[PDB]
Amino acid sequence: MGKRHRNLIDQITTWENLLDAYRKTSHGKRRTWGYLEFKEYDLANLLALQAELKAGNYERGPYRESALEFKDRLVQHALCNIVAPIFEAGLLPYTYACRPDKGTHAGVCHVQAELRRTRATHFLKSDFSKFFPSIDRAALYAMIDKKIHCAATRRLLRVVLPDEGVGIPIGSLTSQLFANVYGGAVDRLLHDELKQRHWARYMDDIVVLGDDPEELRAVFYRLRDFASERLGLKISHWQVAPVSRGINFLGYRIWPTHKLLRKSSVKRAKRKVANFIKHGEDESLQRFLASWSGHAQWADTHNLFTWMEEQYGIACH
Amino acid sequence: YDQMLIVERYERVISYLYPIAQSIPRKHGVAREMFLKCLLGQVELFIVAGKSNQVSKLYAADAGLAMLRFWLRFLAGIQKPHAMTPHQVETAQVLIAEVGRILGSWIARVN
Amino acid sequence: MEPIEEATKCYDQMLIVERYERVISYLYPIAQSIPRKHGVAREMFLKCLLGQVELFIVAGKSNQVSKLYAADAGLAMLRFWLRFLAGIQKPHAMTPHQVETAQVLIAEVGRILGSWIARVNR
Amino acid sequence: QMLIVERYERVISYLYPIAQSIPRKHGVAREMFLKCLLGQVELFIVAGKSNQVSKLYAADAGLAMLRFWLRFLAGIQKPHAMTPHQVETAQVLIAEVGRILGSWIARVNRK
Amino acid sequence: DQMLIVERYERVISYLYPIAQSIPRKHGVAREMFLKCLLGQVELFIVAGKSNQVSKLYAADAGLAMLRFWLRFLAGIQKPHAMTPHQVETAQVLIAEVGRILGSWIARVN
Amino acid sequence: QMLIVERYERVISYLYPIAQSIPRKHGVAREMFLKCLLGQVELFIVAGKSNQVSKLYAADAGLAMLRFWLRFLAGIQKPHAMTPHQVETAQVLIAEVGRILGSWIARVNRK
RNA sequence: AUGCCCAUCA
RNA sequence: UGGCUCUGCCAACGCUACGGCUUGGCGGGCUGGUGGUCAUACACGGUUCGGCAAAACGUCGAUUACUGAAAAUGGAAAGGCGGGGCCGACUU
Repeated sequence: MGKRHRNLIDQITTWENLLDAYRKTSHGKRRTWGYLEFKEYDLANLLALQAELKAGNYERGPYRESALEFKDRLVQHALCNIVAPIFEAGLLPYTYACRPDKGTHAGVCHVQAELRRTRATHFLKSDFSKFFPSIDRAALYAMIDKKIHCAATRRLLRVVLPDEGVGIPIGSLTSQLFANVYGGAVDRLLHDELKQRHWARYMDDIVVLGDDPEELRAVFYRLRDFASERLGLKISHWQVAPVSRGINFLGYRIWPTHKLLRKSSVKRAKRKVANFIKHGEDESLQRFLASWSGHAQWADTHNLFTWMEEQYGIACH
Repeated sequence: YDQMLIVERYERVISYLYPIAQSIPRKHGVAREMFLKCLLGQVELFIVAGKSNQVSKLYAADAGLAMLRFWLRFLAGIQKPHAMTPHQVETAQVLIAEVGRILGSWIARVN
Repeated sequence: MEPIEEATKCYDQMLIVERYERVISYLYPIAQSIPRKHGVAREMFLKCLLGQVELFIVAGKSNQVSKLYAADAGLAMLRFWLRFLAGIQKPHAMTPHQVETAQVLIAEVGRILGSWIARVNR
Repeated sequence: QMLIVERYERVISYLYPIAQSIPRKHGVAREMFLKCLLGQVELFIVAGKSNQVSKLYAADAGLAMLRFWLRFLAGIQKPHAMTPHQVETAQVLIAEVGRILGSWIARVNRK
Repeated sequence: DQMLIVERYERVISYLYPIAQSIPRKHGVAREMFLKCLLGQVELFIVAGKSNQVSKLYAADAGLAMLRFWLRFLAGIQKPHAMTPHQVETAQVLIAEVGRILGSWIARVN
Repeated sequence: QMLIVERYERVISYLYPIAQSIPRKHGVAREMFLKCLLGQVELFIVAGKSNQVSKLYAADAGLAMLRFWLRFLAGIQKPHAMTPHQVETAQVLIAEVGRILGSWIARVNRK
């Protein structure tokens, strides 16, 4: 209702929403123990869930490690059907992560496009050290809270994601959203403060085309000082090169002209994982996974981590 | 108790579902006759179960309840004309779930 | 909340019933398109089609391998019934495309049944 | 056997007229009730021949299901087909064949 | 042997099937069940003869006994009259003949 | 031996057209004949998933019952009877399946 | 978020 | 869904407890979208070019004023700031 939004738990628990949440949570999880044990009495289950949420007695079943039980991924989907579009609407257009009709491509296309027009002569690329494991979960809930205003959605948000820690249990539906919202704070220190207008952020990676490589370096210093003091995230890699390095954005190397993609330790990792599975070595795979989850937490391996969790069930996070 | 309890709770399933299962059109006639044989013939499955004190008979009572839940799913699908509206599936699933609870307690009591 | 737990839960029966439901959801519509005459063939096909779910389900709860083979016999019979309504039903019942579609859908359930038979056999 | 069937003849001779009152609406329940009613004779007979108590308990299950059918036809069937009186008198007849079945169960499980 | 009983039971069927098709639709379930007992006992005999467990030779006897029940039931079923007592008497003679053969066969196996 | 089914499927292909010909008048005979004809495939299938001779004899019993059905449907009265030709020209088909069944029974019996 | 293939609907 | 424990008429495979029934005709009655699978083409992607930025959208003002003890699952706005929006051109 303009800021406000002070009655979301009424719409989160509308039956017709939990059925959408149900159909969304079951998309392709239709061969998981979770769906198949829930599917049995699905609509009697959604009637004990609706009425657990409609009361304020929902309590998240444990994060299996960070996957969730079907009941929970449905609660997360039922949140992130009412709560996501009141956050993903404040997300500045140039945020290209986990929002419909933006994404991998519309970002790389925006960048290439904004590279052709404006004829950028430089660019700042940055990246957040260990982003999800460093999101404040506290100054997050000062953004999940200048927007939710409903004292029951807020308590469901705080069950699905406690207000006490520094680790967004990475890779939920509630966590993709709240990480975009979170990294939307640096978008509103680029676009609002700092007034830079040729950028793209995809979750933790942030391209900032300039013309003055010295301005980009300023922008970066201002971005780091902000994100260190206000969000609590450091910058893993950065550079101020011309568009001759080709912005290494989102798997591509994006010149104004061409747009070479890139190679894939992915393949090494996929093969490593697949081997580990069909070697009975699914316990050193957790060590490897934890390792590659560090080499790829700078990267944007959410989809890939979901994908590898779906091939089997081994929780990457 | 037990067998008496199960079936007075299952009579509510029948009392809800038999009207639904008599509304299924003749077109969906084989499904209906088989659904009615699953619904009204589950009483015999319970009856046999509480006449043996053997858990395999109470597991085939669970199989019958599971098949009945299949029939709900299925009859909510049958796009042809139709039959069970999703609300009826929801309500019946609640009823069958109550029978499920009692069957579970009974399975446990035997265990 | 913790979803309503049925007893004797066999992932394999749940998965296989869920996948067999796609067979039913495909073949049942074209079992109901078989004309007036060829009604007995239809009723027998429908009782084989819709009745294989019970075979799987009882196999899942009463953990006894005989019931898993009875489920295979019912599917093998469903594969026969495909052949039957394909050609022998003289006014065309199933188009050759529909047999190809359903045969794969049945085969996915076939694989799951085979894996389940195997995991029990060990 | 011979005496159980002759006493169940009376159940049928009482209940079969009752099952033919069930209207067109519930014609599909009737067929199932008649197959339970008239088909319990085969259950008795097959146990009379092969005296394995397995066949004898299936006869008991059928009598128990017939008792369920009384409850169902009296009430759950919406134009409560069997009047409470008719259920009462039928249950007397079924009780007589119940007694004989019980004595027969007992005579078989003497040891 | 199965061939003899079945050929003699074919005479039961050939007598009773016309009669069991005349049973009014009012008693239509009873009719379809009687017909399925009548044609259907052939399978009981046939299974008994193409195998041997003696339980199959008792299930054939049970079916003959059930067929005898059906006769007595259909005789005096209600107001839409079915099998008249004469028809029951005639049929009982034929069923008795196949009963005798079944008994001798049960005995020769025993 | 799965040429059994694919030889039997020409019995079906011959007999099903003339089994759907049997008029309503002979509806119970038809339903039972069709369940004998089209349901013999399940008898063979079960036999081939086990190779137990009991299931092989049950397949033989079904072929024998199918032979009965031919002779029964012959003398079923009216211009609605399986013509004598068809009885003979299906007995030939069933005999071919009979031969293979016999060889299969023998293959199993002399392991 | 991506396509391929597939199903149905128009 | 070749139905009906459903009737009327009218015939007969028939059967009759002689009324009928059955069985046959013969009428009426009741009867692109969506899902789902699966894991430097040196030329431009409508990734084009201008104008606009009123509106609506986003954000901030703001869970603020205001109302009502109290915001209590009431509640702005001027304004600023965006372009995500708009309007054409040309192409799609």
